[PDB]
Amino acid sequence: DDIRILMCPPDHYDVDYVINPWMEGNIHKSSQERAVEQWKKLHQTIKECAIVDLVKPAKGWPDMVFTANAGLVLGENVVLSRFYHKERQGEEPYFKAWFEENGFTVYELPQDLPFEGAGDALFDREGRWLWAGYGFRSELDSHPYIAKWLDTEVVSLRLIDERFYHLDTCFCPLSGGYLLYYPPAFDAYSNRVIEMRIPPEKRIIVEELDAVNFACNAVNVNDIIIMNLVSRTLKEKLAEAGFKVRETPLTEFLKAGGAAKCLTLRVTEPILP
Ligand SMILES: NCCC[C@H](N)C(=O)O
Repeated sequence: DDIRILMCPPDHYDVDYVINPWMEGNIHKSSQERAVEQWKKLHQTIKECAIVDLVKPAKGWPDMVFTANAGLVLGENVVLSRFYHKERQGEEPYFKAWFEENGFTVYELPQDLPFEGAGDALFDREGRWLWAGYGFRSELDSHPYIAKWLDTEVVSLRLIDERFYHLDTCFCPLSGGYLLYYPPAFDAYSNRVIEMRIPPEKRIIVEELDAVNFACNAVNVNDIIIMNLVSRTLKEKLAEAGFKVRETPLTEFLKAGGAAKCLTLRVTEPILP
């Protein structure tokens, strides 16, 4: 029914540490005023397509803007993220409070078992299974917990490129059976697993030039796809598949290694038969 997306404004946003390669050399290189403008434009674009809910940002946790990593939602349930890095672990109580205040039933992993939420685990849009990344942030051993808690098949995919350290930076299930992804971010076995399930006519394969601009980090609502700047080649492939592309600049967030999809969490994920 209704589609609702959770975002968190950049009131306290900065690059203060280095926990992925995009952040290297970028400490205090973000413009907070430009980040506000970019986030506001993204917020407006998303709000034209879905309801947007907000969680108040916490000072001292600049990556809280990246709500995709708050947890993994299905129905009335959420698996709360347990961050790999101490630099984001302080976001956990704030996200937990939002989920509890908004009526979700929260599952929590053991403190020593990292898992970084929808940013690292994305449902097939027909609900057939959950694609779950591992290799840099989420632990493979977390996947059976998610499978049981959410009663879903989990298809584990191994990330091999430190630039593409969250599943959502290189992999984006879309409506209509389509999958937008960057194959070199995955090992050979994981590519074979993807290929077994998604036939060639449903694959929208990005090249490295688009991948490094976070083309796969896209927000898809129905036939609309929202992302950072991408090539005309990719835009034409998406248009041929039936999608309406909306671009909005996110350079200040790429300095932290995230883009449009990372700045969002779809909190209405229906359970489908
Ligand atoms: N999904 C984007 C998260 C970006 C953040 N700086 C991190 O390294 O977790």
